[PDB]
Amino acid sequence: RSQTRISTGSRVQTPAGAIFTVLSDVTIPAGGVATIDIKSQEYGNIPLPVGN
Amino acid sequence: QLTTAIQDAQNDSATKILY
Amino acid sequence: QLTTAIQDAQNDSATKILY
Amino acid sequence: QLTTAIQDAQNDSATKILY
Amino acid sequence: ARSSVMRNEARIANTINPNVSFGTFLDAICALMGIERGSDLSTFGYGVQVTG
Amino acid sequence: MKKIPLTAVPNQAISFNAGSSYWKIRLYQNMDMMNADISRDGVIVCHGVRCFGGIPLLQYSRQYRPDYGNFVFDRDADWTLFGDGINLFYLDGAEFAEYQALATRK
Amino acid sequence: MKKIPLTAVPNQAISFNAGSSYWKIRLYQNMDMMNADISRDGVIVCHGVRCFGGIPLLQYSRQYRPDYGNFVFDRDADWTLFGDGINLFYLDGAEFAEYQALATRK
Amino acid sequence: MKKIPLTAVPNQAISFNAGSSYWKIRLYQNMDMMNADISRDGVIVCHGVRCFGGIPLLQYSRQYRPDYGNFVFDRDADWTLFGDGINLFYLDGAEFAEYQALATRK
Amino acid sequence: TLPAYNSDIQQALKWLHNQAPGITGLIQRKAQWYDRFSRQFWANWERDVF
Amino acid sequence: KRILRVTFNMPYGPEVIREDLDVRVRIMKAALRIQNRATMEIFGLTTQLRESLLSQFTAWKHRQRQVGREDELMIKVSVEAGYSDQGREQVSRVFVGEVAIVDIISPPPDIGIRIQCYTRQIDRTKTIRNMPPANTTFVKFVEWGANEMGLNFICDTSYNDQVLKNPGRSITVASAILASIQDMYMPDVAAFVDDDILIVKDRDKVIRPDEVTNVNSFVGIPSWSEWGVEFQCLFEPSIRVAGGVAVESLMNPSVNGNYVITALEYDLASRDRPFYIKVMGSPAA
Amino acid sequence: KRILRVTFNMPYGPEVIREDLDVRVRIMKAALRIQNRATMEIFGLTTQLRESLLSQFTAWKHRQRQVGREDELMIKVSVEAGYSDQGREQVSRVFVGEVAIVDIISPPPDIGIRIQCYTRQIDRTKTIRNMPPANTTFVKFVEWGANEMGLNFICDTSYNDQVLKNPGRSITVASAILASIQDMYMPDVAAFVDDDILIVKDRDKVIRPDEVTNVNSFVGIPSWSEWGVEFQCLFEPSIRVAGGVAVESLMNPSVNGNYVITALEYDLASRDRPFYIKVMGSPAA
Amino acid sequence: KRILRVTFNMPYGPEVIREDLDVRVRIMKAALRIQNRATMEIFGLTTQLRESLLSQFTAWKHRQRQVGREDELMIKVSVEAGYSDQGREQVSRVFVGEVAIVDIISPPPDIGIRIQCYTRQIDRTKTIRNMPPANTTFVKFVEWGANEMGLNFICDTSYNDQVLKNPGRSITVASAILASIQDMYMPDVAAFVDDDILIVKDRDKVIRPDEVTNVNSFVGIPSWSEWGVEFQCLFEPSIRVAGGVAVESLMNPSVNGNYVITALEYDLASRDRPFYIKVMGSPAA
Amino acid sequence: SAKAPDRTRLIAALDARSRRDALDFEVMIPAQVVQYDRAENIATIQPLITWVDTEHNAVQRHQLVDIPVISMGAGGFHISFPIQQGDIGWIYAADRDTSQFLESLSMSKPNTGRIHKFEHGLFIPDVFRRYTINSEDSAAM
Amino acid sequence: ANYNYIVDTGVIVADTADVLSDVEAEFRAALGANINLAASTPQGSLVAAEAI
Repeated sequence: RSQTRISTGSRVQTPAGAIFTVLSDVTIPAGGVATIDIKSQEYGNIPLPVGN
Repeated sequence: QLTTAIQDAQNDSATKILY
Repeated sequence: QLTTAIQDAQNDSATKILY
Repeated sequence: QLTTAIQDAQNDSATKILY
Repeated sequence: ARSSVMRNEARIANTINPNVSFGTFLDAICALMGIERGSDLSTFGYGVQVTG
Repeated sequence: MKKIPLTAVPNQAISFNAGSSYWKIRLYQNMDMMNADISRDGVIVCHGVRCFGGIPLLQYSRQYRPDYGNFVFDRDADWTLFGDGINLFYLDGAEFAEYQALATRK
Repeated sequence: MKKIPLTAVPNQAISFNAGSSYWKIRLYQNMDMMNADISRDGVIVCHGVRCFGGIPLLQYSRQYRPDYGNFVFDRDADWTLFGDGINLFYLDGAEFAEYQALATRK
Repeated sequence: MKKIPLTAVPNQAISFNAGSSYWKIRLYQNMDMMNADISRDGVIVCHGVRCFGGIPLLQYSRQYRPDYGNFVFDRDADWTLFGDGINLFYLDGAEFAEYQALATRK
Repeated sequence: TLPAYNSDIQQALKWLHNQAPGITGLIQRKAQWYDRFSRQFWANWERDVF
Repeated sequence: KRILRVTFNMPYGPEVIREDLDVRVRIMKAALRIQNRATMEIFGLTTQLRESLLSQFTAWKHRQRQVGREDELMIKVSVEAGYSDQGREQVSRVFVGEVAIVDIISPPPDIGIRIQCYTRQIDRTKTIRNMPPANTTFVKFVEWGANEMGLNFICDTSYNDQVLKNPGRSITVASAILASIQDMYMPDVAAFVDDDILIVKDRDKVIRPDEVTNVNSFVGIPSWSEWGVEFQCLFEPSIRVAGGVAVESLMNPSVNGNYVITALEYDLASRDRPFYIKVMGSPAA
Repeated sequence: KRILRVTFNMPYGPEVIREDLDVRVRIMKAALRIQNRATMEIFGLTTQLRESLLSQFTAWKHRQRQVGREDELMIKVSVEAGYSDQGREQVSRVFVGEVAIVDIISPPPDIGIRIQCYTRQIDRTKTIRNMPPANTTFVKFVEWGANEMGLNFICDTSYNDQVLKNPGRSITVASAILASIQDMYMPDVAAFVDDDILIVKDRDKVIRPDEVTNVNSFVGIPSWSEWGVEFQCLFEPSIRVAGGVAVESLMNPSVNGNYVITALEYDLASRDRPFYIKVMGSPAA
Repeated sequence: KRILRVTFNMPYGPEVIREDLDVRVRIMKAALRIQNRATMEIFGLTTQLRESLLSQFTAWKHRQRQVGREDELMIKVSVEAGYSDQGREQVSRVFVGEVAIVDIISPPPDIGIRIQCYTRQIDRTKTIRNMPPANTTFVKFVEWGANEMGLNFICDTSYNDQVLKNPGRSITVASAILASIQDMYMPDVAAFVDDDILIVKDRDKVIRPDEVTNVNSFVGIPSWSEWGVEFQCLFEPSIRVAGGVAVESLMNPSVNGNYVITALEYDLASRDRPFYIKVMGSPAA
Repeated sequence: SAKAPDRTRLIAALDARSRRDALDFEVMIPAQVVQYDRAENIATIQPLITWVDTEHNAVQRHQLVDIPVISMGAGGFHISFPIQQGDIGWIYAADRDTSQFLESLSMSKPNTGRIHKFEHGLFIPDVFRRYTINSEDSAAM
Repeated sequence: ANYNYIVDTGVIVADTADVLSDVEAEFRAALGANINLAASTPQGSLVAAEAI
């Protein structure tokens, strides 16, 4: 509830993702929001379709 | 100089928030 | 004279040592 | 002078533990 | 300037009689007959307090 | 009973803390007499008070209770003899009441 | 009702804190009249306002509204007589409203 | 468009913070042309870039990618006319993309 | 108190205006009016107070 | 003819040191919690005068002994300065305080002492005799502090009718009372002690509006500052701390206006050039 | 032919004070939290220029009034010094900051002002608009601080990938951000603000390794210090703070080596002898 | 014929700097927790001597490296001053301590160094090897502190038989031991370190009743102070800190008596006039 | 926030320095809970004492996350209460960073150099006057 | 110009420096902004007369 997700929040996919959250995101009491993401490296990537 | 050092000492103790 | 200012930064000592 | 006293004040605040 | 002089003199000459006088001027008329100006004080006492 | 220092000049203004109050008297030579402007604690009390010997300055009761005091000239005011010969004295409430009692039976 | 301090120079700019606002008036001789550029709180309110005696500077409502005040010249503006003879006065909201009420039946 | 100022010297090295990057361009007279060594954020990007008018210094994609910008000479580079007559301009990402789109259909 | 008070209105008449009509005339008439409307007024008003 | 006197108070009486002796008094006063300072260098002391003064000035008899219940613990000294010509005097008072430090700066043949006094150096007072209020208003806490210190008070502020829960029961000695009154409400309203009068007021207000001092002659030029106008002047026995000033300058026409005083720097030398007072002033509201 | 300019930023515009007027700028910068200082003694001011500058420099309108939401609250002034010969110029930038103190040092007949400017005196900011990160890495907290202060950042350290819990939720203003970044991890990695760039780096590393400055001419002698090598030099418009230096001395042959810069003492006087810069340097890794 | 030696301790050995070189040592010792300090201005250094000394004096190898387990981390230097005539010497010891800071004061043609030595600058100790007593008396805590610091102790006080609970379990380093022994019981009994001897005694007692120093010749005048007698003297190699003095003056007849020493102001210049020591003394009981 | 006669005497700047050094010395203030979970005993906390600027405006403090909540337990015999959002209490400050100690519950170094800050500390719940006690339970736990 | 020297707390009389300055300024505003009010001139004589 009532949480402000953090700029460049780090998340890892199972193939060693290391993805930062782009937008300064604040969640909603409902329990779901959307974040933009950027890969730590400039390399070509393909993330898995499921949350990891 | 004494006066310049005193003024520098006074500077870093002035932010908006009184307390 | 910084000596007078040194002598002034000593007056803050009341009878309370509190200790 | 006063730079000597400044150097003294700095040396007071050096100890062997960072925190 | 002359109109002002006449006006001020008229005021001072009129102050000798009451009903056209004011402070520190009607004061004089009262003090002629000893009507005392009637000083400034205030005082209470002998109260009681119920407490813990 | 406190003696107020004076200076032998025609026009002057003296401000002092007497009797738990901040008095200021401006004494000036007006024609052949002397007048005084009295202000207590900034607020002006009276203007153009003609000055005489023994005769109270603040002449009206509203100007001197509760025990505010009063100012008295020993002789008729004369700035030529100020300091040496003519003194102005300040009386607190009790002393001025006693002075009133003495002077009202003469 | 506050006169603004002026200098007898042809083209100048004076900025001041009046009426809970940061005004700045630049007065310059344009051809054979005086023009004024007025800027309040940084933003520029108007450019090239002709200066006339009695006529308010901030003419349109969108500027002197609300209770911001206005500026009035006693006579037709002339930098040669600035400081001695011709003055610019600042009016707050109430004073300028009373000036408008008087000036609309003239 | 940010005009990088130049000095009428054969060899020079200019370091500046432009477009959220720490650029350093060393321009030197080589034979009958000008060459430039460009480094971004410390690491060297290219050496001996032959400088020509209108034609971007960083020529291939990975150096001006992403939105890093590019440097353009308005005329053929010549240190004798540096500062007065010939200037070097820096374009950020969107502006360099627009310039490239303009220059690829000429 | 003691050392005189002059206050003669005509004190403002220098040696220059020794044979002048104007300045002397104006000051004399002004002095006459201030006399009639201050000194005479207060004299007859004190006679009233009596 | 400058006339400067340093008047001590000792059991024998007052021993006035006149201006014939070489005296140099540097007084620095301000509208703060800090005690205003006076450094006075007096040369030409005889052996007898030295033994009569320096022996009495001491920091003992209250640390390794008792000899103390009231005043006479430390010598209280006042400074009376001014001008005198044609027989008339202008000796006003510029400092009242107790000595704290004694030294000699100049060795023989001119044995000249240098002594350091602070206003209200009786901080080793009776450890707060009367308890501070439990719940009260600011004005009444100020009145209690003034009564405890024994000084008459001038309280003129807009924060007087503000209740404080629990105003200052951590105070240990009488001096800390001023520090506490300064600590609460300290953007503007700073309390201080000038001579024997405790003044608590807003910083943009004057103690006595009717007592503005019109200033027209300065030494140097009245210049701008961060807050108001700063200027030096020859000694005028009518300028106090926190008083009203009506600067009317010539070199600088923009500094004209009415100012209140925040800091004062007296430098009075009977047998030397410096006889000036420096005034820090801020706009008066 | 030294060329020194003090460029203010005022509502009318920039009024550049050139080197023809007697100017004296003492800048002292360091790789610390503390704001780098610049004392400016400027003489030969006209009445109009004094009115246009000193009246704008004030500490009011944010204390007893409101008049503040962004910059223009206090005037920002930059310093551009260098050399000029044969028509070419060398005017670099040596200081950017807002004035804080203003006094007068020299009275008539030379009315000379002395101002005191400090870098990032806009602690009169918006009390932290964007909340600091809850749990984040050091480089990320540095990025947030730089974005809050509005400055571009250079963060080069080995401590970037270290997480912190509540990294600066007690911060009260923007200036305190640098204090917090300096407070955490302070044996080596000290962060500071050099002009418009916020630098967070280890103390033994150079910000721009390709920008080493070979130094061969010194004033005096490059001497040792308890940290590194210390030396004075004539003004070279290529020496910043935290930069790399390649001292090659003659008088002292043991001080040769590569050093990083920790402190800087600019002393620039157009109409006086001192035109030096003093460098404190430590061994560079 | 003044004879002043600065004796360092380096791996090569002791390299004594004699009085032939321009040396100037300003020492200030006192009965406090603070380390007594000595500033040293030494001119006429050759290139080889500078390389031998300044390169050894450093603040590295304990922050960015390890190179430390015991002494030799920083160079320890002693001072031996006195007089010499007819062939007999009077070289006492006036200071023992380790350097902390080195700078250069005089540029060419006279490269003059200025080092700053502090007593007991080996606070980079084994972070308290031995745990302090859990419950113990003051004398035994003092003995533990002296043993931890490695110095012999002189504990002569009336507070020795007073127990303490947790006497210094927050102590981090060896230097903080002295600060703690000073912290407890600080009306009179202030402990200090004079050279290599840790003295814990009451302020009104002489460490040595049999080592009173009869003084009859003074430079200037033996004067009063807010505590005791203050006087300067020519260098006598028999006046220590906390020692007893038996002042017998001529100019001031009432300052005669027995005093203990609280402070000391050595100023020794082989090639300059100042060769005096200034003594602060308080009445002895 | 400053006074004019500062920057004139050294002790003026010195006591201003003391005031500013003691103003940042966070020790303890009342606080409120915005988040809490009973599984991990860490609560997101909003302090209840405003900062006030020069213009006399209250700028609300920042929310503090992952603050351990006391439980008053020894030998495993702890005491718990239904800590829900909206209750009030007192938040304390640690002498050093205890973030590294929190996840380990053992002897650990301070992670950073932040000393005496409300970023790391405890939250003791306290109901103050928000309760009603029956007359029968006058002298009774 | 003349203020109100009557007021209510008795007559408030100002010094002749003040009244002379007031009459001087009034003459200056009436006759001319830069007229010489020297005591030897006719205008200065009029000013002195209106000051007595």
